[PDB]
Amino acid sequence: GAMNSSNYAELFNNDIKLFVDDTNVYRVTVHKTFEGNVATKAINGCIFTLNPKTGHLFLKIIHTSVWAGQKRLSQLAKWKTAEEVSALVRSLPKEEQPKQIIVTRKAMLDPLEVHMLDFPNIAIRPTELRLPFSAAMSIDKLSDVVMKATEPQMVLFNIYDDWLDRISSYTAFSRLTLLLRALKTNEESAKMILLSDPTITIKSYHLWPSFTDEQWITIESQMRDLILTEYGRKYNV
Amino acid sequence: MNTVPFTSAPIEVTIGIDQYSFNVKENQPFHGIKDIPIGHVHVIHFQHADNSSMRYGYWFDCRMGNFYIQYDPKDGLYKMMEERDGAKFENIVHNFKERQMMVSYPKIDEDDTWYNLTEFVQMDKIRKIVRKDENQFSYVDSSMTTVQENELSDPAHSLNYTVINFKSREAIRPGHEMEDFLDKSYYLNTVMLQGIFKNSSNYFGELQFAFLNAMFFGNYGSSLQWHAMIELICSSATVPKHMLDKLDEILYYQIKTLPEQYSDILLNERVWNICLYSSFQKNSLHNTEKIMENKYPELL
Repeated sequence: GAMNSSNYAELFNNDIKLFVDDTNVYRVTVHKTFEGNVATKAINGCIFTLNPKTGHLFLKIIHTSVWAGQKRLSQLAKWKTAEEVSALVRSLPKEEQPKQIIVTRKAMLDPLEVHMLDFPNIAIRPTELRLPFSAAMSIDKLSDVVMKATEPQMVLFNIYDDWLDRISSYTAFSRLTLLLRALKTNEESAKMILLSDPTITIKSYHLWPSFTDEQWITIESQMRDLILTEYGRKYNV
Repeated sequence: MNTVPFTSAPIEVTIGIDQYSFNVKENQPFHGIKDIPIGHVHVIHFQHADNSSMRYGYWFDCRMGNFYIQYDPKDGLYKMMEERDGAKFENIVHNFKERQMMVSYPKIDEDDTWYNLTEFVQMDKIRKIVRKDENQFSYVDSSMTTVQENELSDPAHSLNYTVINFKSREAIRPGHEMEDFLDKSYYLNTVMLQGIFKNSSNYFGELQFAFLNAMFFGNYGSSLQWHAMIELICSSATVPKHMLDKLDEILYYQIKTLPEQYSDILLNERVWNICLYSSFQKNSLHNTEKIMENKYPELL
């Protein structure tokens, strides 16, 4: 059944699993027309498919051409997501195929179950966790490859950089979710915290800065403070 | 007009014959049911006064043989049996009629209720859903499970309704996943009507049989089957116009007949709300929508 606080360590066991987030698949700017009506313009999107144990991120870029001449795009976006995840699973060798796919939004369950009928042994699960994967487009290198795409494209990343050399998957996932939670709550503040000290750089093959163990503790402290402040403000507590 | 004699009534029981029912007392001189309309399938059903659990009964057609009921004190139930000796049977029935020990099938002349509930139901189709080929009649009860229920355990005593599953390879063509899931016309028209049922009459026949088993025996798997067959039609954008017109009539008489007090366990809120208000056919079932809105507005 559903993934929650109670069955959290299952994410870091040796059963292959993927999180799928569809929140950045269909993206629009809303604008006024000459006649003063409102219209949308689609912009490039992405499926965020993540192995939480390894950090492997399968970023399927969704080019605006896929929406051309289609109706009910928010509904189509769920089915396109399920079609692309299904095509990804079929592209992987049998020993690399996931035993579970966890969708971050319940509306993905039926589209994914129907696209994966060929894989009756792959469990399709919801989660009660409120995961901040919508903030993936606040990671500058991910945002850049999506916005420059001129055609459909799959790009592979490790969202943990080299952290797994020093920390466990559990700890790597906790750092990732804290960084994304910060970026989602106050993007400008979060990005100031990450880049303020120009001596710490982002390696060409990495997404995040090259912090020491000590500098990560300070960074992680600054992100928790950012999140609690914004909470007090949101709620006047 | 045909007769189903009873050897005796040793135990106190509520006897149903189609939509009618009679209380019989322990050792009441009751010898059966006469004036049964020829031309239709019938069901004769039982609920013991001492165990209101296990409704059970027998689907039959008097054109297919001479049937009687006899209590079996070992198995503790009223059993249907065939009498092969035509003369012994006419002789038994004539005696019981002369002594007026039989209830009369109480049809009102104006009243087409039973025809309207059984229009497409044929004994030969009932005998394929309820497999017991040595009898010409079919036993059903409250507890019998469906082939589909057994997949999710004794196959001899199962209801072999056609398996409908909206999230199955049968229902969904590779490469038309979204199309076939949101518009079930492919599944209804090609797989089910052309492929399995052969025509809409057999489809309606199973639907009507599933409803009647749900209503008369509170058979939960039959209720699931009735709703699945409704939802497959209402979830198809493309349905022959005669099928929609006939489905509206079928469902109208089913909703009309359903006991008011059983609406809560026999009607699935999600299916009815979807079929009348969201589905492709939301504007195609005028009679059914009007009777549902006036009789069960709570459900909606």
